[PDB]
Amino acid sequence: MFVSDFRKEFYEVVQSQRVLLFVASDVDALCACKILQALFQCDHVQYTLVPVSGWQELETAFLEHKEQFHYFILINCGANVDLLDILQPDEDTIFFVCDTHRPVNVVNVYNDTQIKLLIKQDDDLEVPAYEDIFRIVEQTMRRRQRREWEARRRDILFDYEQYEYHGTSSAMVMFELAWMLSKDLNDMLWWAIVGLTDQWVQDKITQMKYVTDVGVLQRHVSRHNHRNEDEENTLSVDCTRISFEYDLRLVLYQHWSLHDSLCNTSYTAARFKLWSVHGQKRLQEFLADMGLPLKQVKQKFQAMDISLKENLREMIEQSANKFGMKDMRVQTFSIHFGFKHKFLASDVVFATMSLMESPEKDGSGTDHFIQALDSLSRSNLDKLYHGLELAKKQLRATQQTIASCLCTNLVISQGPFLYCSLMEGTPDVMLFSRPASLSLLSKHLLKSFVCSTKNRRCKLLPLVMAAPLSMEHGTVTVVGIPPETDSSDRKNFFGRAFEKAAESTSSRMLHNHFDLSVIELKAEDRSKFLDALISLLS
Amino acid sequence: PNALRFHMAAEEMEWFNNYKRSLATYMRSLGGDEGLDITQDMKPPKSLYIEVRCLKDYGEFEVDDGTSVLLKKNSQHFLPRWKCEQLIRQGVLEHILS
Amino acid sequence: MDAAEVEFLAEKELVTIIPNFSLDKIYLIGGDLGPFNPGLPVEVPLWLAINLKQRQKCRLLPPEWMDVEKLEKMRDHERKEETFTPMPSPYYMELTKLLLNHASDNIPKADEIRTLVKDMWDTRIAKLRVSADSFVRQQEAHAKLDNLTLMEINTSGTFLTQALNHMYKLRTNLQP
Amino acid sequence: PRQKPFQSGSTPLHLTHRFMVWNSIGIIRCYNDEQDNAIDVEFHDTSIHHATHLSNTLNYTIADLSHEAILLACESTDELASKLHCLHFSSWDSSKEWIIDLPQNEDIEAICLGQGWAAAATSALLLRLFTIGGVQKEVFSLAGPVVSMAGHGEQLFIVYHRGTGFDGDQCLGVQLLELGKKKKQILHGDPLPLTRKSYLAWIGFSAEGTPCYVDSEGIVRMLNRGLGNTWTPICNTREHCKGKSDHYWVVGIHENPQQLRCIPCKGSRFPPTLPRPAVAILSFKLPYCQIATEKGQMEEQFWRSVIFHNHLDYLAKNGYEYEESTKNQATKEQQELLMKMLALSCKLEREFRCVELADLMTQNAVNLAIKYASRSRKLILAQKLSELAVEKAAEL
Repeated sequence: MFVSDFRKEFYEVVQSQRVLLFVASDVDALCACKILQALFQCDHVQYTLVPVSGWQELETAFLEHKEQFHYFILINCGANVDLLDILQPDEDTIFFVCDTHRPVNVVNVYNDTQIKLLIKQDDDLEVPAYEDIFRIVEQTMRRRQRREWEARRRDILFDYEQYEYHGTSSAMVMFELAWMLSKDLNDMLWWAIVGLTDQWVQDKITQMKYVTDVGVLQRHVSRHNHRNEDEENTLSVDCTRISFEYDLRLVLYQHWSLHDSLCNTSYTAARFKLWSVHGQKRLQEFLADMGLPLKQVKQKFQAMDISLKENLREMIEQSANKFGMKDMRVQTFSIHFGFKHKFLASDVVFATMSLMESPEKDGSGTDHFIQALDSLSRSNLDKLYHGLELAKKQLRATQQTIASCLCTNLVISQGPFLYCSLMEGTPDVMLFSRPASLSLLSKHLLKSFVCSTKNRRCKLLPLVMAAPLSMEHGTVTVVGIPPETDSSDRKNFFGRAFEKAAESTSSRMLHNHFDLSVIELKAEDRSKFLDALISLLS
Repeated sequence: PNALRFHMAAEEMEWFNNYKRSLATYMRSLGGDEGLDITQDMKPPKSLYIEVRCLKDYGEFEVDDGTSVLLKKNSQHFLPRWKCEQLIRQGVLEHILS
Repeated sequence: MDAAEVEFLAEKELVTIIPNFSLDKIYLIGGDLGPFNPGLPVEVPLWLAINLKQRQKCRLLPPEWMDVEKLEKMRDHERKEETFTPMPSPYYMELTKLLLNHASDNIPKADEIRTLVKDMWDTRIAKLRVSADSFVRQQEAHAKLDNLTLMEINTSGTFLTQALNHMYKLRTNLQP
Repeated sequence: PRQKPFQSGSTPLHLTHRFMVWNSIGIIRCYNDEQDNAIDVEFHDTSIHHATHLSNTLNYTIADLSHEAILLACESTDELASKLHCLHFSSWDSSKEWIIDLPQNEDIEAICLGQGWAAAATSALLLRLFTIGGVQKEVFSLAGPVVSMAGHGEQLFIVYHRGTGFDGDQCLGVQLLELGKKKKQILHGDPLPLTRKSYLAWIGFSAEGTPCYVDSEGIVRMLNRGLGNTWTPICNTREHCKGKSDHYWVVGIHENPQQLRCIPCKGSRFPPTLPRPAVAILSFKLPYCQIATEKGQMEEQFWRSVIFHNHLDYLAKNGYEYEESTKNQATKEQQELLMKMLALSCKLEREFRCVELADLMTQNAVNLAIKYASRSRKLILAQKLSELAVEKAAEL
């Protein structure tokens, strides 16, 4: 069903119970949990937090706890598939789903007893009507009409479940709830802002929707922080302040140096073509056109002279028109705690996203999840300040791979889609072994490529990438990303293609994750799969 | 655990099981209903609920009302600190949200 | 003792909050409270004001002695006098820690109150190690501490008394 | 000079961060500089509704708040008309907003919220009635420019200029209407009593529904339904002030329990928006003579108890819900004060005064006073009280 109001249908039912919270592993879901936690620790509601990572682990977790509890909450997992069968629950168990994935599965919408949805229906939803998809000679004369009905169903399904995308972030639904109860604070607002910024960082929403949501959140930010109109001189300096900024698109430039953050943002590392000596001088000219000494630009930003940084964020936006980069200022937020603590809402994201996906593994799958959930509260600024040295090490080991597959031309034009692959012998290729830290590498590879190639066909073909997962099982991981452009709707379509291709070839595949476009494939079924896929997409 | 009951000489176990029993005798004598277990409560109470996070496996922890709870590794609950004190002070659980 | 129990004894001081929920009189084993009328002041013990603030159910108020002007006179009176001068409340350190950490936005000029409190503390601790050195230096047998709060006592007591016992012993080992 | 209209519980418009209204329901603040204009709504009881933040695009300058809706109004410009905006947050349907434009060259000067209705006094000397859902009700003309407007239940409380005063005095009149199914004009523009050389500072109703108002000299007056609808002073906030520059800013009035909720202000007549001011609770004190004596003290307590329980009779006459226990406790409280005043007059050998006090007593209290008069050998007083008891029984 659809929950009409969150107060009297979701909260005030679980208010007196013992709930169990399943949590996916992505910054959006972490920030969507850390608000629900703070909304339970305020009303003394015994919960329990189980970090899951796939469908196998979610099933294993549901195996053990399914008799003690009889309430459940799933966060960013289990809204794009059917639920009453993969778990096979009892009758008196209730499920709440607060996922972003789209589109919501059909039966999960006409099942108004066990699977309630906390999804605001004013998103981009168009769910088919009820009976369009759900149930002597006259016998055959009418059962032929029912056969026609089934034939229409087989089509309208293919119409509705063909493109996957994402709606409003969870950490905004939860914040709407936490504002209804009148129990919202700044700490619950920063997590909303981060859980929103993360989607736009990982490029899962459109710029239009992102600016619409920023427009929403700014009213809240001003409602909280404007109440200090002229008393900003008699407010404690050690008390968080959130502010709206129109600030640059360079990644991590306030902790890195101004030079190492131009060479690594995968938006100026594409235009400037900072992988070919012929265009590296473009960066030099861009710096010289501003009067930035080549010795100050190489030093850390906090130590740069005070006479340069006056109007940096304007003399950079200007001198980027003269080079063909007009989208250089974005709209974000920033937080101050105390004397030296100043974060942009896209530094917290790159630090959290890299504490959870650190390459060197030190235990089970849920050992990093805990360390990343830890670094969102202000009492742990020693993990954040540490997860900013991984996020650096990663970003300097991505432009040294997109520099490989573009000074070697490993982007094959296999027909209707591009194609690439990786080699173990290349350094820093075991870092991207995880099936979650591979989507970002591919989505930056596409952005550099489309800007690099001279063709007109390749500039509008989706990419498909594979990199080896397990040497012992001899398997690789495969993704699929939409055709890139400036105003791409972001509605991927590979979750169906790979499914039908593995169905045709009848090979061994695993759709383990929650998103469908990531698969593990036998190293030998690569070509058997790929050829049938080429023919299928056509 | 028998990393300890292996280092005591075999007559110190009798001293132990005497001391422990006399202590449990005294404790139950304080009040009317089964006295007051003075073993717990080592630090002033700060809040009413606590948030723990398991660190080793443990068969099936109990809630007084018969509503058990499984304890897998790295899975955090929100329980009354009236029950978690016994286990935090040993090494099983952990108090995270300080 | 240890700081975490001085902090327990300090959560009995009375403060004034402004609730935003309806509740009728409560009969506590340590008195009575209420009634709680939304938008009207009421005086409660600290351990309840803090616990209600964390659950987003009230709005604290600064105690009267917690003013950025009277404090800027206490801070001078303390440095003038040459003895322990009387203080606003017997537990001012714990109040100005718990309050300013949990309700720093309901207190105007928190980061000046905080620095004045710390200035007073850093002096009342300097007078102690002078009053605890003349004691030994001259081998006294008594010392009248005037207005010491329990916290200053407890930060350097379990060392001072333990180093005076070893001195009484050394000073009375020749009688028999 | 005639004082300008105002919303009770508001701070002046020239402030960057001002109070639009502060009453017993909640607070409405308006932060307005040159960059942005925002309106924030807060409820004392969080269970009533969540905090509401609005982008004041139309520059609303008048506001009122109730348990039903939020009422906002703005004057006209050279391009836009004067608008009345209602945020019907308590509505059970999916339409929780409506706005209406006044005719050309008509500007809203004052608003107020009642139970299920809203009223707006305009520059055309018109009073426009609206249902809380947006239906236009009756319209009638005002006898003069409006000063302030308040509502409670079915009652409409209008204060306007009935004339022109001299030497600092205002000339104010009150029109009190009951807008139920049987329309009644309780006060046909009666003169509003004010302290000399004072202006109107605050009007409204007590939580129990009795009209009250405060002048600029700190005098709080309340309608005395038990005294022919006259106005009785129930407090003087200047008695709690220490200097000329100190003032009290009234927020609400409560009759049971008795409390005057106001904001103490040092240096001005209105409190600054930040930091959040603390609500003080002042006691009511009727201006009786020789209040330091036992007689004057008890006489003040008696008549304060009488006037602060007239609302129970009003709730009964209009079918509203009232607690019969509150009515019984009021009578017991008054009969005890009469009995103590009679014993005091008896000690002072003022036996005629005892009979006067017994006239205010119940039949049971008079019978008890007769036996108290037989005691202590007050034989003639006992006879006068007995004859009074006979007269009381004959009045039935």
